[PDB]
Amino acid sequence: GYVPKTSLSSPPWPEVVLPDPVEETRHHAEVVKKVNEMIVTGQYGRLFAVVHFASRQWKVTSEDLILIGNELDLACGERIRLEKVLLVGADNFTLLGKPLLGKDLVRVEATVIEKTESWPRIIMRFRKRKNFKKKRIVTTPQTVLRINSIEIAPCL
Amino acid sequence: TARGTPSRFLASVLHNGLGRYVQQLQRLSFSVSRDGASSRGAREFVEREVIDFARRNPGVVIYVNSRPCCVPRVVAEYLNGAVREESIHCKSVEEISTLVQKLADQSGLDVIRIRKPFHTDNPSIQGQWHPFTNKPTTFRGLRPREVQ
Amino acid sequence: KFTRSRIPEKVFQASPEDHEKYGGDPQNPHKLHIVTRIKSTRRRPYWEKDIIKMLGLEKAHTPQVHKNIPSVNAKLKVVKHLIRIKPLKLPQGLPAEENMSNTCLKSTGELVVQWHLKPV
Amino acid sequence: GGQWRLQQGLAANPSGYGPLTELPDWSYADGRPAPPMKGQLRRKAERETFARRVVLLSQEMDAGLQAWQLRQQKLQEEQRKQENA
Amino acid sequence: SSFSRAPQQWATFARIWYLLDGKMQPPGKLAAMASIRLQGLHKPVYHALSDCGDHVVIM
Amino acid sequence: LRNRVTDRYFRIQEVLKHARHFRGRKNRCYRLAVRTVIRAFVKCTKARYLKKKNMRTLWINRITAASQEHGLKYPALIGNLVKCQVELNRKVLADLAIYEPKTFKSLAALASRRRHEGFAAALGDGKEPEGIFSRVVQYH
Amino acid sequence: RGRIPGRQWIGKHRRPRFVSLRAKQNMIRRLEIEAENHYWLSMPYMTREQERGHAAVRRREAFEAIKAAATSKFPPHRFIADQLDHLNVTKKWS
Repeated sequence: GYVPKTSLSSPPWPEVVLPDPVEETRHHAEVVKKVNEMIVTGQYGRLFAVVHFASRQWKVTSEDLILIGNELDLACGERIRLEKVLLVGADNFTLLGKPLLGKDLVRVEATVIEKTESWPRIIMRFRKRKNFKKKRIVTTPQTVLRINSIEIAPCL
Repeated sequence: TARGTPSRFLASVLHNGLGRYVQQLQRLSFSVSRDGASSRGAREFVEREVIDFARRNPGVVIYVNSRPCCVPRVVAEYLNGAVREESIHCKSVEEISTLVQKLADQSGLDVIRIRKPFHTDNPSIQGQWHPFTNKPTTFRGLRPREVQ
Repeated sequence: KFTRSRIPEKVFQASPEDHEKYGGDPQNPHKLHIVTRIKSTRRRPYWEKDIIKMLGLEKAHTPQVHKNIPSVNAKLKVVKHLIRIKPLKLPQGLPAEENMSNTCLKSTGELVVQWHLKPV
Repeated sequence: GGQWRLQQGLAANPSGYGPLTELPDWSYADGRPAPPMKGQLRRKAERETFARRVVLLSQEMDAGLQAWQLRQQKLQEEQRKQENA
Repeated sequence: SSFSRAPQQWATFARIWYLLDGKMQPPGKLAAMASIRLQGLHKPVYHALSDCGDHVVIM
Repeated sequence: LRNRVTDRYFRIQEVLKHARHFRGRKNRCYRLAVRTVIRAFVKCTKARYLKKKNMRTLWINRITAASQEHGLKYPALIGNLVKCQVELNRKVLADLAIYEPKTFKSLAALASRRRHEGFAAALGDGKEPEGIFSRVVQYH
Repeated sequence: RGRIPGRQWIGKHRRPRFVSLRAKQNMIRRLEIEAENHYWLSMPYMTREQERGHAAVRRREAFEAIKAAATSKFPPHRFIADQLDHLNVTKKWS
């Protein structure tokens, strides 16, 4: 089952040889340990998180504002722990869940600043030659969250 | 529409969420009529649900004028300087209360289009993309078709 | 003239090969069907439109549970080209009064009762 | 997207069922749980209804079968007894 | 990143010059790449309104 | 005349307010304005659907661009991420590509690894370890 | 030059459409699905004489509810209180 060197004997692509799983595992463990150490030391500087709120995914940091188009039914100034941090990253290392990270690992805090209505949004139907002409004005309710803090723990 | 309406960006006056959530509402000014169906709901509110509201939020300082007004208004003055002035004309008590609550909750800024539902002071933590990220350095800083 | 098509009964008979290919057994046949509307009624004959509505298959990709019986199967045969059918197979026991709340159809048609969102 | 995601039993689309959506999105900073999400409740209700329907289907068929069996038994009884005397 | 704002912005944008040698190549197989470069579709910053296109030298 | 309209100006103004910034008589003459304004409104309603599509296309373009800088194609990347159970949406991925490039690079690498694993699996029809970055977290 | 008769797609002469790979694939998947469906249909539970009456009480009940609904349907209750309240349009304080 041999073929001499031609354009279609071997693949166009290069052959990758993936490493031994035991060694690989060890390497992974080592990497994890390093990360843990870093976390312990406070060697990081500012984190970010891709959090899941209201079916949307948001890359978020301490001090930023996020506008969610609906009522949360919270008084303003109340503090919230956002679950579903499916990415948490920084300079020098990042952590992604499968898909969500655990609650022990990370937590994101958010203060509700304001609850509002959107500017009036105009719905309006029309059809040619057929006396069909509708017009509905709407104001979708909104909330403004200020993400205060991303705490990250040495659980790894 | 968005082309007609003046636009805006998302912000929060004086960084409310960072330190302390500050009630942006300063004053509610209630123009009411003693006589007139225009302001029955308003009257009711004044009687029963206004005091409670006041108690709930002491940063707000309510005024009630009773000024033979043909159409009652509630003037909401905010911390930035903006004045949201809205009518109370022939509204039910509950509705009025809701309106008041809404006024209390919201910030001083204009109710216009917002452009992005987010706003970071410091977006990049690793580094913003220049074209020379994900580009390898060559020896002696050389470039295509050079001498030495 | 386009007409309401009647299918020969040899079409609906599973061979050993067929059995091998799919999961089902000829003895102990599954009790219930998960019937899902995968194709629009629009552009099909009105009787087919009727049939779908009778089965309650109004929202596409939203599934219904029908008895597997000759009566129900005759309707299903009429709109077989509009629907995807799979056996409701319950790995755990079928929902008792304590476990009425926690369930989950999933893919692979299995009902479940022990539904905790935490991993193994 | 993911048709791979049907091979593992995780829905076609990840928004429908699983821990990315059925899990609660937020909680209080004090460590108290949020009230039930509005859509989630609806979903739960739907699920319950489905379950009930399934149960009904399971029972009724069984009952019918039992009835049939009983009828058969009765018929059998009628036979042999009739034949005697 | 560090950086002051304007300089950072400049860095992010700025038209780079690229080179292509022909010689035995098909035109249009060159042009696909070249066109892309011209448009600025090779940048994750791309928009039709931003004007992020780069320079393409072909020899 | 018993009752004729006193308030008609205001109705006229309502439409002309929305027509102020149009070119030519469309902004002055009520008849012409009305047709234009209605058309604009219609466009606005339609445009909501268009906007969403456009944004997603833009994000895909950006991600493609980013992926090519690491020697990967968009579809490969997305598929591998899906396989991994990393379910970052395309807005977010585009953001990552722009603002957090090392993370993007890492993601790309992961995707590549996944692809490689898949390829490996394809050779030997069945068994043994399935590979390290493959496998799936089972929820019950 | 490259022109066809009136309305591309109908009549005697029309623009030739050709079958793509994608289309074929789509067709094939559908066919596969249908095969599976057919197979599923193939194995009934009861065989008909064992589902003669299982429905009937439930069905009757269902019918009956509907009937009741149809029947229990005439003018609503009118009361004094609402009328009295209508006088509150002149509640004038002191």
